[PDB]
Amino acid sequence: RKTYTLTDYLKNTYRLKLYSLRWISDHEYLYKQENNILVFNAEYGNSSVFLENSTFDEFGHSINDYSISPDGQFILLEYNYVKQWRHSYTASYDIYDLNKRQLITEERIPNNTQWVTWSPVGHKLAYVWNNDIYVKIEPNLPSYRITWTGKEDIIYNGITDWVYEEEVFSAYSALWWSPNGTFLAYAQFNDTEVPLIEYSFYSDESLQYPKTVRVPYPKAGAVNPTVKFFVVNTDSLSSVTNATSIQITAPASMLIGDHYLCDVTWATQERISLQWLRRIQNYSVMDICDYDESSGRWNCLVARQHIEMSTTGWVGRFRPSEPHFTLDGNSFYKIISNEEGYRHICYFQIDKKDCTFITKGTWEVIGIEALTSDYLYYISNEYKGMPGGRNLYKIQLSDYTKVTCLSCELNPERCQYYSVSFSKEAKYYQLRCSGPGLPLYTLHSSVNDKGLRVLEDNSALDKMLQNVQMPSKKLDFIILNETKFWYQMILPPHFDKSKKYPLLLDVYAGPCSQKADTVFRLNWATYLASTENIIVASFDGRGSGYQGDKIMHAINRRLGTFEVEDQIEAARQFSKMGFVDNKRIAIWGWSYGGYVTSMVLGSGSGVFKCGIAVAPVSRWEYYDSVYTERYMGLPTPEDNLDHYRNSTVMSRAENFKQVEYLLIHGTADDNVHFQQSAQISKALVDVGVDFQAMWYTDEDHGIASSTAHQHIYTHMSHFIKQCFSLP
Amino acid sequence: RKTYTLTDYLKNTYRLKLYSLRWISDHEYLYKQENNILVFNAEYGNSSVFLENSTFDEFGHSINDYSISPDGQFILLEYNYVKQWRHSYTASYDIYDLNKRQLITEERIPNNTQWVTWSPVGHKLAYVWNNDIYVKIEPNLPSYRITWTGKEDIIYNGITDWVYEEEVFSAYSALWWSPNGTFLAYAQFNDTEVPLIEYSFYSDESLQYPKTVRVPYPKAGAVNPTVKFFVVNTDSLSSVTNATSIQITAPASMLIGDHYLCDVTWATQERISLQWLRRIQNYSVMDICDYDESSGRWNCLVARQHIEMSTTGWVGRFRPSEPHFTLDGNSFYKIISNEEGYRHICYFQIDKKDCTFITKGTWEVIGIEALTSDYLYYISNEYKGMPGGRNLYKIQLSDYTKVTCLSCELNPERCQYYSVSFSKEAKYYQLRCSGPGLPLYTLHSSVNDKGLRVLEDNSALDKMLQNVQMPSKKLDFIILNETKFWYQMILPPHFDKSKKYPLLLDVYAGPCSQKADTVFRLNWATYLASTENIIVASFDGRGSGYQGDKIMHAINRRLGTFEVEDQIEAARQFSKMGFVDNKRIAIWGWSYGGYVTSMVLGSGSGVFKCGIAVAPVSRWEYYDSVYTERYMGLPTPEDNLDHYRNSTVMSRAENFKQVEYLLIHGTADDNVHFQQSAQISKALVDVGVDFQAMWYTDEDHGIASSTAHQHIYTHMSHFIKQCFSLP
Ligand SMILES: *[C@@H]1O[C@H](CO)[C@@H](O[C@@H]2O[C@H](CO)[C@@H](O)[C@H](O)[C@H]2NC(C)=O)[C@H](O)[C@H]1NC(C)=O
Ligand SMILES: *[C@@H]1O[C@H](CO)[C@@H](O[C@@H]2O[C@H](CO)[C@@H](O)[C@H](O)[C@H]2NC(C)=O)[C@H](O)[C@H]1NC(C)=O
Ligand SMILES: COC(=O)CN1Cc2c(nc(C)c(CN)c2-c2ccc(Cl)cc2Cl)C1=O
Ligand SMILES: COC(=O)CN1Cc2c(nc(C)c(CN)c2-c2ccc(Cl)cc2Cl)C1=O
Ligand SMILES: *[C@@H]1O[C@H](CO)[C@@H](O)[C@H](O)[C@H]1NC(C)=O
Ligand SMILES: *[C@@H]1O[C@H](CO)[C@@H](O)[C@H](O)[C@H]1NC(C)=O
Ligand SMILES: *[C@@H]1O[C@H](CO)[C@@H](O)[C@H](O)[C@H]1NC(C)=O
Ligand SMILES: *[C@@H]1O[C@H](CO)[C@@H](O)[C@H](O)[C@H]1NC(C)=O
Ligand SMILES: *[C@@H]1O[C@H](CO)[C@@H](O)[C@H](O)[C@H]1NC(C)=O
Ligand SMILES: *[C@@H]1O[C@H](CO)[C@@H](O)[C@H](O)[C@H]1NC(C)=O
Ligand SMILES: *[C@@H]1O[C@H](CO)[C@@H](O)[C@H](O)[C@H]1NC(C)=O
Ligand SMILES: *[C@@H]1O[C@H](CO)[C@@H](O)[C@H](O)[C@H]1NC(C)=O
Ligand SMILES: *[C@@H]1O[C@H](CO)[C@@H](O)[C@H](O)[C@H]1NC(C)=O
Repeated sequence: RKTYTLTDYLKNTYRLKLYSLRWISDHEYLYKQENNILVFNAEYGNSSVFLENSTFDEFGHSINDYSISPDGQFILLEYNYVKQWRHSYTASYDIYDLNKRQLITEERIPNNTQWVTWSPVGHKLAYVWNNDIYVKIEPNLPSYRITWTGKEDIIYNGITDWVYEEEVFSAYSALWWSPNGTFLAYAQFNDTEVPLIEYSFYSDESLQYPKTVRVPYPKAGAVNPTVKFFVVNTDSLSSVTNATSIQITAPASMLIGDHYLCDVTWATQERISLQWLRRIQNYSVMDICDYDESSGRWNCLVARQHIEMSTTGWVGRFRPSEPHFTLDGNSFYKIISNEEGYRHICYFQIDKKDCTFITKGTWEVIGIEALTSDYLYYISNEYKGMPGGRNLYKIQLSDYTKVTCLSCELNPERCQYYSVSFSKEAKYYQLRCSGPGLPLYTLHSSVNDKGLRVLEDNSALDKMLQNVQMPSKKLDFIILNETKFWYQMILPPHFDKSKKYPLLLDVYAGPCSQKADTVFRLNWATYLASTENIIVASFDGRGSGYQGDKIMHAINRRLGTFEVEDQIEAARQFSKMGFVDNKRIAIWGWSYGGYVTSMVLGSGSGVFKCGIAVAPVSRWEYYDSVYTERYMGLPTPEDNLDHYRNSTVMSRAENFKQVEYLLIHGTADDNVHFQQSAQISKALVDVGVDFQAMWYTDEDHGIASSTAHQHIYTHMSHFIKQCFSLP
Repeated sequence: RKTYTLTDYLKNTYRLKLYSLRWISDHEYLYKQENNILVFNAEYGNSSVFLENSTFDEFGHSINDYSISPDGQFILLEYNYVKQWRHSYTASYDIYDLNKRQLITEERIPNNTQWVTWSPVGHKLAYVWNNDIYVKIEPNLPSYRITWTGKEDIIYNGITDWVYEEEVFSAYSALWWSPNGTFLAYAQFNDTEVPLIEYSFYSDESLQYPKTVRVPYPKAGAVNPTVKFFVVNTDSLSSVTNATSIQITAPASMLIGDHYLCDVTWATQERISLQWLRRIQNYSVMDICDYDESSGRWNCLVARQHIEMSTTGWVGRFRPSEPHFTLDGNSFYKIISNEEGYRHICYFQIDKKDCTFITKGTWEVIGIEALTSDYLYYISNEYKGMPGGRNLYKIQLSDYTKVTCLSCELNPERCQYYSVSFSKEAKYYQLRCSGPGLPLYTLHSSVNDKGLRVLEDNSALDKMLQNVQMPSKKLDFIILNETKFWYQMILPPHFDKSKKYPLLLDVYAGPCSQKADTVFRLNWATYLASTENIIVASFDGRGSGYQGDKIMHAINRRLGTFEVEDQIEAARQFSKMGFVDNKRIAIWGWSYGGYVTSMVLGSGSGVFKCGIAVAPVSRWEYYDSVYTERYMGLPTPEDNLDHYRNSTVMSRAENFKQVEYLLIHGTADDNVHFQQSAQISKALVDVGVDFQAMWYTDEDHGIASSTAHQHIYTHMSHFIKQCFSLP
């Protein structure tokens, strides 16, 4: 009988099916099938072919992706796609007129465009090229240039610099249409005095001299980019006169020093919400800015600011939370940490003090998913007090005591982890179950929360998997210091608690992380358990999220401490359970996981025979400002420098003579710079410790090229097997 | 007895003693002993403390080296030494007045000085600072600036650029004083359009942003530096006027294209000898330039030019040979390949054509060591027909047939490999034997070649070794197509020819190499054999040197062919022998030996179980122009592009599936760039080949920092032990 093998993982023998749909109104969505784009009707479920797979057979370009305008009239073809960072890329674009059934060859969008976006209604375009913003009112018309200051690596108009892309917006885009399509609001980043990270890129053999890449990248404590915010009136664009961009300045309480622009949210046609964050991330201000027909300006009455401070930690999970505005724009809801340090939905009224908590309890709201005049819909982990579960809920605005679980009972044994996607106005929603069973995609009508139809049930995979000796997953908790800390175990098939198993501790452990959940996954761990009979465990210790601030904030200004400790204690706890061979306990982790793995291996606890660290952080000054300073403050004598210095991997090099260690890193890693591992190895060498290593030429933090991905997991499997004396 | 362990090797428990002396005249030499600098009288052996170690105890800095003026009145104190490349470095200098017995304290030699040399007689000084040349007639007086054009990385006056340092002069210095001390000849290098190799330097843990190092470095086929030659009259310096330099122009036959300046030899007070080499190293011209007392010009009669060509390969072993001029500078002797392709001594007379061979036979002269009116002294490998042996000979200038060997029989069992050092005018000579027994330094008088005394017999080290089971060395040969090819084997103690032993093949194998010889080494192989009972073998196949052009030139324009092939065939030959476990055969090599080890490992021969390659070349376009083009020509379609592309390691990646490979490279390698290995590993990952790797943070080609050195051999030893299943 067979098992889930390494080749299965690497080669994708058993594929998860999905159902990715694009709502295009209050009752229809688009859906790709045989590369035919179909349009569906939510209420009745009937469909027709919106775009035939054949339409562009004569395009003479492989088509990367497509974007239909809000009004159906036009579709954007994305080709020549070249990836930059986690979100950024370049591409060439073409516009196809749907009514005329024709490619547009007039006033085309330039190659090497950095970003493109339809207006939210109609068919207007905004795009960025050479760091400047252009606007096309109609596809076949000359575009209007909005900014002239754009300049590679120095001035970014309408797009983010490296650190804004990665740590702040989670996007390349830095443009925001008003609901109307009347205003285009945008940010400008100035990286003039941001230092450059520099590394070699070797490329194809034929390249004689290696390239040096140079990326403005503020390390902890370094000079940060600066930011401005502008709003342009798209209706009044001259062909003679330049576009008059109106600037909105950050509150004076932010201007006093370094700060970030961290959220942009149109409330109405004439109200924009701006959240700003001090470089010290325990203080942020939400501005409410109104447009003035008479002056054409925008004013943010100081009196109506909204202020957030934290004292236990930083602000928000990873950032101040997103505001969700009631349609009229005079109030909003947003997730806020209550007085017991739990994250719950708060109701805010413009021009009124405080806010009002509409939810409470020892559990947390994960997200606000939709808002109607009667209901607010959110995801939380309240069901069964499982912090690693997700369920959809709705709360009646006219009586907060009335909360209905929409997903809890749909199928209580297969589905414990949901995400949701609502139609415009939310007449329908698509529920997406991620586990613990096979993923299940279903459609529902809001009116009386009625199941309409099943979209995808992964029955095809279920069948295949029935023929395989698959692992099972235990999700549970242990109690330390009278506190529940949750963990999971992927257990080998025909598990026998009277046998001894080798145990590999799979670690991430970064602030607000969660490695114990109810999600179904087919990954490297599946293979280790199925084929090699290894228990793969993870554990959520202090620092972990979704369980309140008392736990999440335990790591405030003290990274590489409690979260490192707790991993070690959890492994102590796992052995005491009678089915673990304490002579064979390993540990591995990527990114922040590689750091923690390293710190543990270097702790000298003698609990771990061996471990692997992939692209780990080695010391916090090496990593980016926005992320690092959030948890560690500044590395100055007046601030937290002492703990910056007491928390390096290097400083533990001696203890590595107790373990077998494998360090791996990509040479073109723009994120966790190869530097971080280069310093780890030099410290190990300098102190006489043997270890194993592997670099990946031209791979970034993802090491995700098809060949490298395969190569690394093959390399690590060999290492773990050796370590465990496995055949 | 105990064994010779890895620790002994790395800790240098068994030290070889040396006797390094400097001839200061025809009959005295300087010798440093316990940091006391002594003068010695050669005839009688008596001595004097020229300078007590106590002398600079309050100096204030650690003194790195010292240089005593020829006339013994001054001594340079070199301190603050920072290493650059193989030969180059900067340092600070103080001068100490022997008479006055004090430190000159004004008009000091600047900090960050690049080269200093005393004139050949007296106490003038030449030095280089910020790429410009300066001269001091007296240590206390202010210097005169000879050149004003110096610019970092661009204009080099009196010092070499990277590639000239490494491949041409084997020195940083480009300064030549006339024997007199009147003239100062210097070269000037222009690297204006030479491409720069760029790589990261990580530095200490505290450096936040890696530094990027940038070095002008011509890769094969790229733009080479250009070169100019100048001579200044050091006597007529003016404190008011800029000093005037006379340029010596390369011959017309060199100026037609790219060329090098490869040799500068003063022949008399007023005759200078310049050798030039075409970028195609097929062709060289020696110029003889005479000083015109009136013209104040230097002239090179075309009629005097001596032209050296080759149709078989390149010119010289690694470069045109150096000329040795007779007293009057009217004639000279030079090593030259004869009609049978053997390298022998040739006698030239200025203003006459062609030349006369004064030695011949199927062996080769290695170097001309001293010249008198009665005899010419030289080192050759004639004795007992052994190519790996070395002996001092003299040949009677009035009868070439009368050639007497001066060392062959001193101690024929202990000594078969000698180098030599003569006093001025060759009155005395020091002999330095290096094997196959322990090194032995003797002193001798030329008048009747009588032995005067033993300087160092290594009796201490002999004693220590009595308590150690040392390996032994076999030096034999084998036949490949009716031709002899030499090899050596470090054999374990108590070698039993009935048993099977694993065998590690130690390879360099570059053009004109020799790894089979009679010298005594305490090294890694010594450990492998003594302790782990491994046979380490080296083999000199085609392309190896000192056996004539037929062999050395076999590889011309075809690196990575016969020499790779022949290493393999030697392995097979060894498998034939009945004390070799043909299932346990490894291979390893550094630098060129790394390239070869890789090409062999990817041959698919099946002969080798595993191998290690340390900072190997992978593609010839990645290495430097002077060295690569010497054997490969240019990487153009016109010239040798096809073989450049057919000789890469990357193209063999698939066959590595058949072997265990370990690939090691220092990240700061300025010589064989990390690039080279970066391109190997990528090709290996692209095709699913698993292998082992290790990078050395901030180490260069030498990987010689004490800790890294200890680390690389510890890692490699684990690998080899593992591959041979040794406990
Ligand atoms: C981006 O920031 C840079 C750096 O501050 C600005 O350059 C400065 O501009 C001022 C005022 O024009 C000059 O007096 C300074 O000399 C400049 N300093 C530096 C470091 O260059 C630049 O103006 C900003 N660019 C934009 C368009 O916002
Ligand atoms: C070093 O070589 C460079 C490149 O040939 C010389 O630069 C040229 O020199 C003259 C004027 O200086 C003109 O041909 C060009 O303006 C220069 N071209 C380039 C590429 O710069 C330079 O003069 C040389 N320097 C010395 C001291 O010889
Ligand atoms: C469970 O696995 C993961 O969470 C993988 N990661 C790591 C990760 C991801 N996303 C963002 C935005 C960030 C912040 N830089 C990170 C991240 C976090 C810590 C370090 Cl030290 C490095 C990195 Cl890059 C992501 O997807
Ligand atoms: C037996 O050990 C050795 O031969 C060690 N080497 C290698 C070496 C040495 N010297 C010079 C001048 C050179 C020319 N660049 C080299 C060399 C030769 C070929 C390559 Cl591919 C790389 C290199 Cl660096 C030296 O001492
Ligand atoms: C669904 O059916 C109705 C009635 O036939 C039709 O009007 C509508 O266009 C159909 N929708 C799709 C998406 O095919
Ligand atoms: C994009 O580049 C291609 C390649 O030459 C060119 O043919 C095309 O015209 C460019 N597209 C636009 C809109 O400039
Ligand atoms: C959108 O809102 C703005 C707000 O002033 C208004 O001027 C404009 O008329 C609106 N656009 C449309 C399409 O009506
Ligand atoms: C529990 O408390 C003890 C203090 O007695 C501490 O050492 C340990 O780290 C704590 N563990 C957890 C998980 O909080
Ligand atoms: C200096 O010289 C004396 C012998 O004259 C010697 O005994 C002493 O140890 C030396 N000091 C050193 C080695 O620095
Ligand atoms: C050696 O001895 C002789 C005789 O006294 C003396 O003249 C000479 O200076 C001595 N040489 C040295 C180097 O001390
Ligand atoms: C070199 O600098 C050192 C101190 O760094 C100082 O002793 C000296 O003055 C300098 N030397 C000269 C002559 O420039
Ligand atoms: C050295 O030789 C040069 C060239 O002939 C001459 O000008 C000078 O006088 C000589 N100096 C000495 C040391 O006699
Ligand atoms: C000997 O000759 C054979 C036949 O050409 C050839 O394959 C081999 O490479 C040669 N070996 C040597 C070492 O010359």
